[PDB]
Amino acid sequence: MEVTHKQFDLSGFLPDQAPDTLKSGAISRGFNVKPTILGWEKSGGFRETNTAPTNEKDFIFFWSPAIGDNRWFSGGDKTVQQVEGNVVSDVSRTGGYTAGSGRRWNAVNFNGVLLMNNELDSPQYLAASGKLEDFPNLPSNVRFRTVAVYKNFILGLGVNFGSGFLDDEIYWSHQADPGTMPPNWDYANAASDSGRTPLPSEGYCVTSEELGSMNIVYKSDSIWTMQLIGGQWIFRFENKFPGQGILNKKSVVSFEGKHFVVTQKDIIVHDGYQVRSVADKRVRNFFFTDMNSDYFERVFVVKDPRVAEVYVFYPSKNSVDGLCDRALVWNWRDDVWSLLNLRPLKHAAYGYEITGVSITWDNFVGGWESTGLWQADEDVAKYAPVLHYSFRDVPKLLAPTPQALFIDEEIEAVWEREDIVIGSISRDGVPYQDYERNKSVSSISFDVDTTEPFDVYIGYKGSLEDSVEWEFAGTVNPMEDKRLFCLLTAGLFSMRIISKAQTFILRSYKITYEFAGEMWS
Amino acid sequence: MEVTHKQFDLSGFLPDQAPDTLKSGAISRGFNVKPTILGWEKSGGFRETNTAPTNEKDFIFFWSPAIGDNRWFSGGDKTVQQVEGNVVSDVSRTGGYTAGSGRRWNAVNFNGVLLMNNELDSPQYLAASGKLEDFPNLPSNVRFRTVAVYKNFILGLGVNFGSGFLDDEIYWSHQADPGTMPPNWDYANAASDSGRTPLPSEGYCVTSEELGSMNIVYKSDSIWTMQLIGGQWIFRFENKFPGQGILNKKSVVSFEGKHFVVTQKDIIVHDGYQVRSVADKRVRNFFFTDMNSDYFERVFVVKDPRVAEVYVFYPSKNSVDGLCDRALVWNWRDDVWSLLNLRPLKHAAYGYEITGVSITWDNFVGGWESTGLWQADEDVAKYAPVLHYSFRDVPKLLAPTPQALFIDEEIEAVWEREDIVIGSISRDGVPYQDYERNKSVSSISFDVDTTEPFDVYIGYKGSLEDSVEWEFAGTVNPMEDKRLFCLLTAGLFSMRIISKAQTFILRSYKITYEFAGEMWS
Amino acid sequence: MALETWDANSTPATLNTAWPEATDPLNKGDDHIRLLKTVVVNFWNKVFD
Amino acid sequence: MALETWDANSTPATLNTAWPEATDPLNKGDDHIRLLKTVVVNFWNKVFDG
Amino acid sequence: MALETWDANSTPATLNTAWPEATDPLNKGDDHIRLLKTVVVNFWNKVFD
Amino acid sequence: MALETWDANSTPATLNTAWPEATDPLNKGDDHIRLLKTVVVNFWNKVFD
Amino acid sequence: MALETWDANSTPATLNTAWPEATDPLNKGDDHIRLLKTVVVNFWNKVFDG
Repeated sequence: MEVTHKQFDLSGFLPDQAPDTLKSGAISRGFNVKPTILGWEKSGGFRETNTAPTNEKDFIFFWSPAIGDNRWFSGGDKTVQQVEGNVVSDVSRTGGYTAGSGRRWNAVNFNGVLLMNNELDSPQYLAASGKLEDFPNLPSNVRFRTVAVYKNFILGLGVNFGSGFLDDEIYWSHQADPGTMPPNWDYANAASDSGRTPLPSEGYCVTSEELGSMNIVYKSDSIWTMQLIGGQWIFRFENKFPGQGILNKKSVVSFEGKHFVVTQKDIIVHDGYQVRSVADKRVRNFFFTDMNSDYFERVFVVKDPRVAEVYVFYPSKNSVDGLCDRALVWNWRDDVWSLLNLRPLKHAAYGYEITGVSITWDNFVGGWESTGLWQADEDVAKYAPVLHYSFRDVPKLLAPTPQALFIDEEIEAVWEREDIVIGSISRDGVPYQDYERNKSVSSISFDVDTTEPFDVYIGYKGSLEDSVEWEFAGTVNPMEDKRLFCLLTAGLFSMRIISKAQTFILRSYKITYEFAGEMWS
Repeated sequence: MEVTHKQFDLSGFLPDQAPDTLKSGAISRGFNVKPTILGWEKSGGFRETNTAPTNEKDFIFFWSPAIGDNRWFSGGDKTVQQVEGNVVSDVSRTGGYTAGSGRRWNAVNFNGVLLMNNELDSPQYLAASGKLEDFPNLPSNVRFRTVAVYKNFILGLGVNFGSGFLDDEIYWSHQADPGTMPPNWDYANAASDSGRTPLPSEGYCVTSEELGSMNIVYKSDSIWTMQLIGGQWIFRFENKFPGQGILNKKSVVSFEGKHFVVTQKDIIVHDGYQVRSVADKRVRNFFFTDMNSDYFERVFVVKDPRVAEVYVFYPSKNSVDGLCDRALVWNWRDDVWSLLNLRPLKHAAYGYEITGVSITWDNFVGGWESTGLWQADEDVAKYAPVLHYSFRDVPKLLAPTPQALFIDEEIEAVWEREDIVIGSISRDGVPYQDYERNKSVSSISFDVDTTEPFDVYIGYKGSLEDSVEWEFAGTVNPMEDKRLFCLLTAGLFSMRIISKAQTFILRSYKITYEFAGEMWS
Repeated sequence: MALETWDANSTPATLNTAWPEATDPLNKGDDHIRLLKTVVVNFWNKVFD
Repeated sequence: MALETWDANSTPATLNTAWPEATDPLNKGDDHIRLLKTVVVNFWNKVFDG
Repeated sequence: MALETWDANSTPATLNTAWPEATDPLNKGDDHIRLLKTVVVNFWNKVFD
Repeated sequence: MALETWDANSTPATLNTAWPEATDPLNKGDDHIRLLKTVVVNFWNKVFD
Repeated sequence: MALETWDANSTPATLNTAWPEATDPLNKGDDHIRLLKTVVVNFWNKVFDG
């Protein structure tokens, strides 16, 4: 008899459930593939942009007061540079920042001004002059672990007063007027309490950066809200959702009036009204079992502007330099999870890209074998930004491309499912697993859309307690044929597909099998 | 014919329903196993930490003003000590507290200050000096059974005025400024009524400690709310949910904007809007039938930070010293109940753990047979805290570990189901129990993920009125074989599995049987 | 995670790259080395003979 | 990451003989064992039956 | 000892399976790992370019 | 809870450890002792004969 | 808990002869009967058919 498992049911990467029972359209391992309504297709590659800071990088921010004013900031270690057009210029303080910065650079736009805090030196602002200068009317010693803004007040978290660090926050400023830095810090006179507040909890007040309209403050171990009420007490405080913290200062983002947060114990989306634990039976265990944790500060969260996706970059155990080698991609239009296995990466951000000189039949320098797309890339989507990636061993910043060639080199994809459902079929037409008889497999038939060839591996295990053992089934070239023949008997079966090609879309597949007795061990 | 009962349906420990009818994936007895989406797996063991107070313990609290300031408090009898790093220092009042304390120590953070009440001596606060000192501006004789905080007012419950105890509460304080102890108790002048309030009910106002935003006050036999309205009358009072009390001063905790409370008659979760009786047809009867009750004050409730669970430690009938020998674990991500059978325990709390010296190939002192995990434990989850447990006969505090070896010694697990469903099968494919015919059992086949061996016991009873009688079926080693053969005829059957191994995951099992006449007695 | 089920003639087929997991026990360390040794010897015997 | 820089598709050529030195931390030992597994499998599939 | 005598020119022939042993000291774990690395490299070199 | 169904040849198999429950009646006390006596005698007769 | 300290897996070695004294409270008698049951079963399974 035959069993037909069809993809495009939008189940996706489910590494937390038992492989034996995950539904067709679900896989247990693999990378560089993402689930769509078409099947299990392959993700694109990377091109290069003109931006190049030639410093240590480690952090990139975008500044653009108006259209065409494409200014790129690259905050490295001990040096902060500005990249505009084809020139790179220094914008750092006269006293270069202390060593170790670049692991801790944060930036924010305060009604048109840019502020950067390294936590290892005094907070800075970019002055009209064009050089980052230290803070205007605040005493020098005080330090904030992070710098945020709520309307007209610039907030600071984890404050050191010259005596030590208290893990509490200051409502710094006295209502700076738009376009101007704040008047003064004086928690005693004009703004009355312009700070000094406990926010008691077991945690340390990591990032209070995001605002839903009312700033939400995230402490490790708890969530709190903030509202502007004015008077003797400027702000109000409540404890909302105790027990849900935040992992890192870079693990928060907003979309469609909601927030995606990577808590130390979970990944959740919330709107102040309530919470929802996304990732609970899919990916929760895997993320915390494959993260190193020596580095937990190296994770960050980015939002793709062109397509609805959330990227969670994180280090793996296999990482030796502590950078980031993998990513968990979440699609919020339709809840699916993906995994990407990519080269070591420092940081990523999105911003507008300048155009390029028109390519003409006369000026092109390559044979038909050279890379490119008919549209010069900048022209594509001149309406929206494009992610830029700093890659450590690459001289220039990169951007995604539909073409899958990386710079020129090839990207491999792996598609693996463990313990496929082979057994009887319900009267409703759905198959279910049979754990009590051995099975014998004759052929595997593929329904794909790609034309280029791929490899197929077949795994077999005697029973649940055993481990999988792999056999090389062969190579499948869809245009010539779409079937593969192998004779095996075992308790359970698993299949792995490895491809290095520009296009690979998988729609479905079926297996022909027979029952072969009973299972013993 | 064959009947296949599959686990991982998330039913869990259901000791209140009739065993004959509880569904597959449900058990009636057993301990040290918890239900997951993978099956019925085995819980881990305990390691040791560096913290050791060497006093009577009986109470542990965590204090940490900033990151790295890991301060552990151990409030024993007649002596209160502070454990920091590798040193233990005394912080007690000049007059050591009276005997019997340690059964009644409560602590709370009031905008950055720590307050402890033993009820047997005057309330204390930890002074700037570093010694717990008695209360600052309150008359000496007055005593509160418990000490709580609501914003800027420190509340007291069950107040004695020098004449006797009234079981009523005082809005002590006159709005202490953050970081400062309260100005004065004067229910007559500046704060007007700074207390003296009846809260009439049949009960005694146990703990009003928790706040949902508006403090909730729990009296035995009733629930009441509190709100700050100001003016001549500082606070407002309403009776919400009469008839639902609280068992103990240590039986409340908050999570995700809700409260888990162990009432004297039920276990419930509430949000002020309404109530929900969790535990009603599962575990309600068992908890109150297996608690001793001579000791009802010895129970407490703890929340696990790493994973979503609520622990309800309580004494059993078999306890001879009155300590706590068992626990009811509740998972709120997916409603299941578990039971843990563990050594006598005094108290438990969670807090950050300091690091340790790096282990190197040169410095390690043991053979491959020694205990440990590849990651030194502190490094694991440096992002979150870890439960610490005081165990009475153990010199040092302990922490959970994935490894299952306790200190070195082994932990046993028992998996028991009574009156398995053996009978006809519905056209929908679900089995149902048959109470009118005898049955004959031939074999039992297991689907497990563990590789180590286990014991299996088979029980048989003639009919419902009889008791179970146990037979030793044999030992099952999954790698060699997964089947077991025994020939028995009886009215009803039950099975028990006992394992002492690091890993044990049970996915499903099936039974082969035949009908053997009719049931008589 | 603990170990690939294995015997004297296991070969490179029975190797799970991800198996020596981060939180996995030290006591299983000896076994992992030995699985690797057996695998290498058999592969050499197969293709150099 | 004081080990041979390694990646998912690396050949045994990448492996270095002396890097797991004695003073090295035990924690990165798993990284060395798994590095060894990945390389052996890759070499095998490429030449033996590939 | 339970550590094979080895030199930088060791072939896959040198290893004896069963050598990392349950009783063996952990201090020799790195050495055993390093032997495996020398053995593997030489064959990829002898048989492949 | 009251008592394991029992007779002269019950043996240690018919013992429910949890059966003498806390709120259970005193009048059932005599029976529980006797179940234990019968069980011990039969076990001794079985294994010392 | 003025009885032999006992636990779920204890052998009969643990039991003490004189502890249930006359002055002792009737309430802890159940604890003594159940202690006796647990021990007998354990000894039996360990040696008789174990």
